[PDB]
Amino acid sequence: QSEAEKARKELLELEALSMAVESTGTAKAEAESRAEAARIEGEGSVLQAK
Amino acid sequence: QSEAEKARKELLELEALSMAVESTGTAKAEAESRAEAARIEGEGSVLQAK
Repeated sequence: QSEAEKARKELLELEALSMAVESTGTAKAEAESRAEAARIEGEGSVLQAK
Repeated sequence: QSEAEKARKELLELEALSMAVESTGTAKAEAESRAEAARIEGEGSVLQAK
């Protein structure tokens, strides 16, 4: 079980990077889509006010 | 499982870009259509007021 845990430490190291990528991708996508839609609505509202 | 996670990290990297594209496309389309319709209504209302 000591050697099994020595390898399992490395697996748990790699799953950390996988979970980091899988969380930051969802966060970045859902943020940037709403930022782009807000930019479109603002640039529209300038012309609508004119 | 360590090597399987080393490849799964790369798959999770690519799915991030796919999810980013799939979210920003829907956001950009639904924003720009309403911006164009608002432009049409504004340019109409100028002439209607004249």
